[PDB]
Amino acid sequence: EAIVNAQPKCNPNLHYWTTQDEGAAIGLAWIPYFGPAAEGIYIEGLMHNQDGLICGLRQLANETTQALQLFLRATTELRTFSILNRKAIDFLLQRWGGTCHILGPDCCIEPHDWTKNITDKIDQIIHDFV
Amino acid sequence: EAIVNAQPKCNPNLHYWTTQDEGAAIGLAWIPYFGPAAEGIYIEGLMHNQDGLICGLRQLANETTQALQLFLRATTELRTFSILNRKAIDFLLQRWGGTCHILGPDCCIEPHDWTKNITDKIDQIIHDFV
Amino acid sequence: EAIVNAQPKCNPNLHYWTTQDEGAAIGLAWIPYFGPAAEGIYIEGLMHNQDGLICGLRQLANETTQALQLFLRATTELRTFSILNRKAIDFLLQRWGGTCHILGPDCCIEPHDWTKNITDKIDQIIHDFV
Amino acid sequence: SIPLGVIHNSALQVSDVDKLVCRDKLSSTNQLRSVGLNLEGNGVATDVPSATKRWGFRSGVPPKVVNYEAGEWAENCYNLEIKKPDGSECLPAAPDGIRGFPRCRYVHKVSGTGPCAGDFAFHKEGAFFLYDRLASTVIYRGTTFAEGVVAFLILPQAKKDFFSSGYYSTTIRYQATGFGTNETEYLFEVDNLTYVQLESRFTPQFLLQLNETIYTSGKRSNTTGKLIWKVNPEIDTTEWAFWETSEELSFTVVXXXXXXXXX
Amino acid sequence: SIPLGVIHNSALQVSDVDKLVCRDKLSSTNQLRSVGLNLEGNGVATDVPSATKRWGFRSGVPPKVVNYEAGEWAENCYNLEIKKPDGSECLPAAPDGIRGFPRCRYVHKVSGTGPCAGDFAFHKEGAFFLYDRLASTVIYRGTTFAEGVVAFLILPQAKKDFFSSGYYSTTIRYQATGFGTNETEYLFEVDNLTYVQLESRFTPQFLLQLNETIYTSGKRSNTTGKLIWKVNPEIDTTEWAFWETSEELSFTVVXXXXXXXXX
Amino acid sequence: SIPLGVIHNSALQVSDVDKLVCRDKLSSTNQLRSVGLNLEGNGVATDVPSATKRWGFRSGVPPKVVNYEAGEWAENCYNLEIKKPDGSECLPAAPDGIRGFPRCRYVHKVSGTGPCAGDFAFHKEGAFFLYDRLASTVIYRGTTFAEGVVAFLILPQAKKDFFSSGYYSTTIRYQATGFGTNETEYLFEVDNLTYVQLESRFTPQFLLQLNETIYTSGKRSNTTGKLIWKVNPEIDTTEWAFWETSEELSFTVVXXXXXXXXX
Ligand SMILES: *[C@@H]1O[C@H](CO)[C@@H](O[C@@H]2O[C@H](CO)[C@@H](O[C@@H]3O[C@H](CO[C@H]4O[C@H](CO)[C@@H](O)[C@H](O)[C@@H]4O)[C@@H](O)[C@H](O[C@H]4O[C@H](CO)[C@@H](O)[C@H](O)[C@@H]4O)[C@@H]3O)[C@H](O)[C@H]2NC(C)=O)[C@H](O)[C@H]1NC(C)=O
Ligand SMILES: *[C@@H]1O[C@H](CO)[C@@H](O[C@@H]2O[C@H](CO)[C@@H](O[C@@H]3O[C@H](CO[C@H]4O[C@H](CO)[C@@H](O)[C@H](O)[C@@H]4O)[C@@H](O)[C@H](O[C@H]4O[C@H](CO)[C@@H](O)[C@H](O)[C@@H]4O)[C@@H]3O)[C@H](O)[C@H]2NC(C)=O)[C@H](O)[C@H]1NC(C)=O
Ligand SMILES: *[C@@H]1O[C@H](CO)[C@@H](O[C@@H]2O[C@H](CO)[C@@H](O[C@@H]3O[C@H](CO[C@H]4O[C@H](CO)[C@@H](O)[C@H](O)[C@@H]4O)[C@@H](O)[C@H](O[C@H]4O[C@H](CO)[C@@H](O)[C@H](O)[C@@H]4O)[C@@H]3O)[C@H](O)[C@H]2NC(C)=O)[C@H](O)[C@H]1NC(C)=O
Ligand SMILES: *[C@@H]1O[C@H](CO)[C@@H](O)[C@H](O)[C@H]1NC(C)=O
Ligand SMILES: *[C@@H]1O[C@H](CO)[C@@H](O)[C@H](O)[C@H]1NC(C)=O
Ligand SMILES: *[C@@H]1O[C@H](CO)[C@@H](O)[C@H](O)[C@H]1NC(C)=O
Ligand SMILES: *[C@@H]1O[C@H](CO)[C@@H](O)[C@H](O)[C@H]1NC(C)=O
Ligand SMILES: *[C@@H]1O[C@H](CO)[C@@H](O)[C@H](O)[C@H]1NC(C)=O
Ligand SMILES: *[C@@H]1O[C@H](CO)[C@@H](O)[C@H](O)[C@H]1NC(C)=O
Ligand SMILES: *[C@@H]1O[C@H](CO)[C@@H](O)[C@H](O)[C@H]1NC(C)=O
Ligand SMILES: *[C@@H]1O[C@H](CO)[C@@H](O)[C@H](O)[C@H]1NC(C)=O
Ligand SMILES: *[C@@H]1O[C@H](CO)[C@@H](O)[C@H](O)[C@H]1NC(C)=O
Ligand SMILES: *[C@@H]1O[C@H](CO)[C@@H](O)[C@H](O)[C@H]1NC(C)=O
Ligand SMILES: *[C@@H]1O[C@H](CO)[C@@H](O)[C@H](O)[C@H]1NC(C)=O
Ligand SMILES: *[C@@H]1O[C@H](CO)[C@@H](O)[C@H](O)[C@H]1NC(C)=O
Ligand SMILES: *[C@@H]1O[C@H](CO)[C@@H](O)[C@H](O)[C@H]1NC(C)=O
Ligand SMILES: *[C@@H]1O[C@H](CO)[C@@H](O)[C@H](O)[C@H]1NC(C)=O
Ligand SMILES: *[C@@H]1O[C@H](CO)[C@@H](O)[C@H](O)[C@H]1NC(C)=O
Repeated sequence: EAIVNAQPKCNPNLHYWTTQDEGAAIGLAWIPYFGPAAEGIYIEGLMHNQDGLICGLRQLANETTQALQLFLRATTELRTFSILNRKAIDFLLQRWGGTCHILGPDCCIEPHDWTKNITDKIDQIIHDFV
Repeated sequence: EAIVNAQPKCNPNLHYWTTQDEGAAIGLAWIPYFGPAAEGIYIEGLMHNQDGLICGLRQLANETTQALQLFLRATTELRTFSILNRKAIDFLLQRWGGTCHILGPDCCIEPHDWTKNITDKIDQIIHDFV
Repeated sequence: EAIVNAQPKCNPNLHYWTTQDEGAAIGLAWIPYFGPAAEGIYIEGLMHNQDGLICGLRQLANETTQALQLFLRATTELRTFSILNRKAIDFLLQRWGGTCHILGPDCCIEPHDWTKNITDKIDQIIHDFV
Repeated sequence: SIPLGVIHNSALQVSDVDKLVCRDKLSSTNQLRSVGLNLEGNGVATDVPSATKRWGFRSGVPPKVVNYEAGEWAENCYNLEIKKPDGSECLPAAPDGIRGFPRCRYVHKVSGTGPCAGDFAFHKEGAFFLYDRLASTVIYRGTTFAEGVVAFLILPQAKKDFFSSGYYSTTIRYQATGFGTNETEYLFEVDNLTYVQLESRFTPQFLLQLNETIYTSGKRSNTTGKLIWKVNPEIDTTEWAFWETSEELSFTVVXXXXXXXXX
Repeated sequence: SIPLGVIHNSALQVSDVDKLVCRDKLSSTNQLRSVGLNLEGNGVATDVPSATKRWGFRSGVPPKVVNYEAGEWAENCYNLEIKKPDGSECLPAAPDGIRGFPRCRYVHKVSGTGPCAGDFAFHKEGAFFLYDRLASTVIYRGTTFAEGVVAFLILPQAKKDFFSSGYYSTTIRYQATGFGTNETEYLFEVDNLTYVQLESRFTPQFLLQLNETIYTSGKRSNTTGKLIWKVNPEIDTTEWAFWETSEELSFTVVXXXXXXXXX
Repeated sequence: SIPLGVIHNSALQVSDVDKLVCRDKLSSTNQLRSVGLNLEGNGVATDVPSATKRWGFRSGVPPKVVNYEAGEWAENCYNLEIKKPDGSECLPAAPDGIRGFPRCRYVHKVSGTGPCAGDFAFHKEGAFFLYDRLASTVIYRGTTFAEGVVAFLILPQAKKDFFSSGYYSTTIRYQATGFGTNETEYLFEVDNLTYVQLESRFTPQFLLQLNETIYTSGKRSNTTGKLIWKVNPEIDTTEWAFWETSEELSFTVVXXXXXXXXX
């Protein structure tokens, strides 16, 4: 589906916060004892609405809610951390979960350069037929 | 291994309950505030013993217990939710964890249609040899 | 990177303990009620410094600490059990996350025996040209 | 390894970890299922005296919990409120997010006392206590469970008939002394002062019929003290499993009050 | 299925689960992102009277929590200390490791009473309460949150401009009666004995200016009792969203003390 | 990225995340291992006075826990029962399912007091406190730990010699004042009224020999009050690491009672 923003308004800029999951640490600052408190672990930045992605993203989050809420109703985990890992596994199973039939629409194997290896090799014996 | 039911009895029908992990929600029923309580999230159905699968499944659950209990003894997680995701990863690593050698018994790549692309192409230059 | 042990000392032998995640159980010992208490689930062994692996491993654990601590600062899980499963997923996505272009340096498909199937088949029609 | 069920040649088998079948297809984590199956379904005795002998107390073993996604409707579930003679609790409170087994025809609710010589109550045969989509190695206090075991399956993506009248549940109350021992005694509760001495041979349907007969015949206690009825062996009761299967009772009275119910 | 955002043809779309695009590349779990977006950003009314009407109490539904990795700086966050008239707590304490939303310009801190007819407080529109990288279906006591929703994305490995002046936060205190009902009443707190009767039309900037005017003009309570100022409708206040947008006030006094602030 | 150890050319190396080696084979999650290694094994001082200076109290940093599957048998582990002078606990109780480190030759059990100026006790060098297959950033009360660090490996499927006399453990008790400061003082406990003033140079083997000498020579307190022995510097004691390595003591006595043990 395409994303159609159907909200009353859209803030087209996203002033975000996140964590630096792999910071280039400065001396001993990586050691919990010396490092920042809970409030000082965040980095910030600003994204603008290039390609309408901010307005799309607001709408996407909105539309995600029903399926997410139904997923959370059905789980017995109190805190769910595994949604993105499960997406990654499903990405892989979609492509590599069965036998990969080359030239099929569901096999992501490209033999174009592999043709050029053997189509260059047509003349390896048909041209050299002395 | 084959599954041999070695129980004193077998109930050949399975009146089951489960959750609808992705329900086709009816208006606002997906919203936790408006939706059902804990007791009202279940769906039910009835499976019969076609192919002896119910009696097999009872025996399978029985035989699974030892390995499952030994797995739970060895884990430090209080609640284990990751067994099926780990199976999926192992399914993928079994097939795609190394270099896939085509025509080998451990590579699940089918080039049969890929032969028909190049075996049709024998006559692309040997038949057209004017 | 290579591992260079830069510690004041190295104990070159590793007297280890671990759990038997899949024990070949002895009668009823797998049943929690009859089995060992928490203190009796361990197996032990001794590894020596063949290939300098013990001294390397001590240094590796040391060097791992910064990135691990930065990872733990950024997570909101109280107890992290998913690092090795995430490594496995990333192993798979590195190789199979896109289209596999055969003969490329990032595609782990070996068609060497597949050449021998079709290079043996050069003479299937060029030699039999009666 | 933990076994994984797969269907080949119209038959369920354990997946062989040594072999690799390239024709097996796992195109989604939805094809993977965990299922709870009830010990009931294998023909085990479900009466309270037989059921409780399969459970026992033990210290030194930490409890463990594993989820399962789908389960079986139970005829018989259990819910235990056991104390030591000194009034302290034998069983721990249900952890956060562990609710009772969701489909029970009869909930056998047992209250009483025992020595409880161990920190947790486990299944002596290595089975699990099945709760709401969580299976535990131990019994939690006041929380309805079914005895069961868990299977794991790869479903074939074709076969859609694999986990997609109302639901009625009845509580049967019991009092117990010497719980978890050889000399355990059970009483079926008609009201707070009227009881029946429990035998292994009494089915839920017999217990409910007996209680309704006692109420309508007017054989409840009409006194401050405790009235315990007994049923001598020539009384008929419903060995068949649950899925394949009046004005004739004469009552006579022998602080306290014991009595006999004849036919 | 839970939707997954992907960029194709210079545009964000939901990923189609039926189709398989082999040109889509996921070379690492780092390309997968969960993001919290604030309801603020969709133009919803953020004043305390409007905001609190979106929340309601309900029993029988277990709470649920899901993590998210990156969020949006909020103008408006909320922090609730609500009791029943009998003094008991309406909201549960924050579970271990659930801290407040990390970037709020204004924290609207509400204390007071209501009937609280339900075990947990949920969002009536199905949104989440966003805390520090954990989104919950319910409100925790004394813990700052933003109202929001979560998206999941596959980022293209090329576009690096996707989640990589200081941070200042101001607490605005309110007292409430009849919280979570139709006849809810709010007071903005100047000090412990000086209040202003709250209207939906009052912005945070107006509230802070009004409070600073009251302090400097010297219109706080100089008495043991409670002074409640009122603002009749001809007073100007700042319908525009936050991202796109003195000596003139005359005060007059009418146990207790009510009063009017004119222009 | 978190480093991952791999064996190439008969040598352990960190896996390069930029490169892709197609000859590397990961055919199962069993080939992935997390391992806890003890700081002991790198030659750090293990005496209680040296060890405790590596730990310190800090507020504002939430604790974090990570599992590890296999560990090393420790010579030296520690178990802390520290209170403030007002009697309140300095360290939190062990969370559910966090048990002590499973293999310790000597458990150095320290009881006493300090200012404890922070909510949790962390390792000043960024190491972990290793418990039973769980590594924590913080010290839990009364729970035996080893100081250590964690590695992650891809094992080659060929090399089976990689994590597949009895086990004896001895508790050495200490009393402490000014714990976690510059002016910390330690006493080794012989019995509840007989102590020895602790030095950094005392090994576990010396402490146990000294205690056994005190008992057999009969130099324990035979009085209601406290007897503190001292060992002046000319007494020999066992700088070598643990893995590579009588009737001569004369005692003389100087409310309370101080004294000297000569040679
Ligand atoms: C998977 O499915 C199988 C098959 O159904 C189950 O097998 C059962 O395994 C348990 C063991 O855990 C068996 O229980 C034991 O039975 C012994 C024999 O019982 C018979 O003995 C008398 C006299 O011969 C017979 O007349 C009568 O038929 C009895 O049934 C008992 O000796 C055992 O009790 C003694 O030892 C136990 C120790 O566990 C003590 O606790 C007792 O106090 C007592 O001293 C015990 O009861 C059971 O019989 C097996 N069933 C069958 C049909 O073979 C598995 O349990 C099942 N797995 C799971 C996880 O559910
Ligand atoms: C994703 O984005 C969409 C679009 O922005 C949001 O859509 C909103 O959905 C909610 C429903 O959950 C709507 O709320 C309801 O609005 C109804 C209509 O309100 C208008 O009614 C009067 C009279 O006609 C108008 O003058 C005025 O414009 C009002 O706005 C109300 O009738 C509802 O209230 C009644 O029912 C609810 C039951 O939920 C009761 O609790 C109330 O007490 C009352 O009886 C209700 O307020 C909302 O209007 C929708 N907005 C838009 C712009 O369409 C989604 O909510 C959003 N998803 C998430 C998860 O955030
Ligand atoms: C991985 O392995 C490496 C190598 O073994 C370890 O490196 C150690 O890193 C720590 C820092 O965290 C070092 O500790 C610091 O040492 C400084 C120097 O100590 C020497 O100083 C005197 C005077 O010159 C010498 O005579 C003597 O040899 C001392 O050893 C000290 O100055 C530091 O103390 C001061 O700062 C700290 C701040 O952290 C304060 O807390 C103190 O109160 C004090 O003011 C500090 O002790 C250590 O020396 C390094 N060792 C080596 C061999 O180089 C890593 O720690 C290890 N990683 C992990 C996670 O275990
Ligand atoms: C593929 O290409 C190279 C030249 O790039 C050629 O020399 C080689 O023979 C080809 N491979 C095979 C297996 O023939
Ligand atoms: C494969 O088949 C098509 C016809 O279906 C043919 O036209 C094409 O040339 C073949 N591919 C290559 C690379 O030659
Ligand atoms: C590949 O090899 C076999 C002999 O091992 C040969 O008979 C067969 O024809 C070859 N495959 C194809 C598709 O031609
Ligand atoms: C309990 O069981 C029987 C009574 O049925 C009794 O004879 C036996 O001695 C008791 N068992 C033990 C271990 O004391
Ligand atoms: C029976 O006793 C219980 C408490 O033990 C009580 O809750 C219940 O109301 C009583 N019922 C009657 C009918 O007295
Ligand atoms: C006992 O019978 C009475 C009379 O109808 C009924 O109210 C009560 O529920 C019965 N008890 C049970 C356990 O069904
Ligand atoms: C009162 O109880 C007695 C037994 O103690 C019983 O026989 C009698 O039927 C009861 N009374 C009535 C009116 O039913
Ligand atoms: C609450 O809302 C209005 C007052 O604004 C009132 O007329 C109505 O009766 C009340 N609602 C209910 C359900 O009692
Ligand atoms: C206002 O009251 C609160 C307690 O309700 C108290 O903590 C605070 O110190 C008081 N402030 C003043 C200025 O009296
Ligand atoms: C109210 O104004 C006073 C006077 O400057 C100030 O100290 C106080 O912080 C103000 N209140 C708020 C909520 O900003
Ligand atoms: C004292 O309070 C009154 C209102 O009750 C107000 O008019 C007056 O300005 C205050 N006193 C001073 C000195 O400001
Ligand atoms: C503690 O350490 C030394 C005593 O060894 C002392 O001289 C110093 O002043 C103290 N440190 C601080 C920070 O007060
Ligand atoms: C020593 O004191 C502790 C309590 O501080 C006590 O548990 C222990 O029994 C005492 N031992 C002796 C021998 O007095
Ligand atoms: C101290 O020596 C006595 C005498 O044999 C012994 O009982 C005790 O365990 C010793 N203490 C330690 C810590 O080993
Ligand atoms: C009693 O204690 C004293 C030291 O106070 C010691 O010299 C003496 O040996 C002890 N008595 C005996 C009989 O050992």
